Amino acid sequence: DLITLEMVFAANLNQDKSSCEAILPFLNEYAKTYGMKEERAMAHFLSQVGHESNFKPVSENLRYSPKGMRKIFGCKGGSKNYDPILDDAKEGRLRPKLWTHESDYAFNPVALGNYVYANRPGSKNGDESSGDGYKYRGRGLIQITHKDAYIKFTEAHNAANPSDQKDFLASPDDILTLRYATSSAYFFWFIYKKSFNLHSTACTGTVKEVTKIVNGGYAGYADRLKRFNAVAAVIGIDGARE
Repeated sequence: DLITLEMVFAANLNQDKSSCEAILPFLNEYAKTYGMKEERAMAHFLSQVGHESNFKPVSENLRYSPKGMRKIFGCKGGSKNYDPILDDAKEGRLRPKLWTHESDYAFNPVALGNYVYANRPGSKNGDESSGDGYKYRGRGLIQITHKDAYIKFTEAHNAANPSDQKDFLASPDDILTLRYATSSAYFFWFIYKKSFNLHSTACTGTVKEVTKIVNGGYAGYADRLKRFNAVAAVIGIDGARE
């Protein structure tokens, strides 16, 4: 194989061996069909996937308390503008129904997701009554979210795996299976972020630079680097100081 159990276990910080064993065949199947051949890129991929997911598929949790949903989804400019003391937005309520229609959205993942992800720019989600917001919530290993990602994953997975045609608009929960969570990770890597040259950057770049593309930021940077070096060691590749 291109990916051994020891690489996956190392990317998983030597935890949950059986989760690593369960996902190993899909990891190898889709590295072949999507074209993961380069070893330094693979070490970045395993370390980024391991940090995001620990190789277990995850679905976004949209069950929030009243204050919790206001903090994360209610304020213009995001949570940085939540005033905990006032339970209010510092620079304007972006989603005012989280205040006036509190009981409709708190602890109601379907209603909340349909409201807070409605009409998101670039996302192809329709309005609150379309059901797009909850339906295309985050799923996978590196989570993909919103209608646009599920369109693009459908086309990308079918292009790379023509003998296993799927429709993740019709069946979005399949991304919670190990098989299509793994396919979606490779789609993220090679297709979804192609315009940022994620794969190229992993080939000759830095953990920090890979992290910037994957995360849109530097969240969990130190842990992603720790995982990469552990993978580099098992492979025989130079580690990374950055």
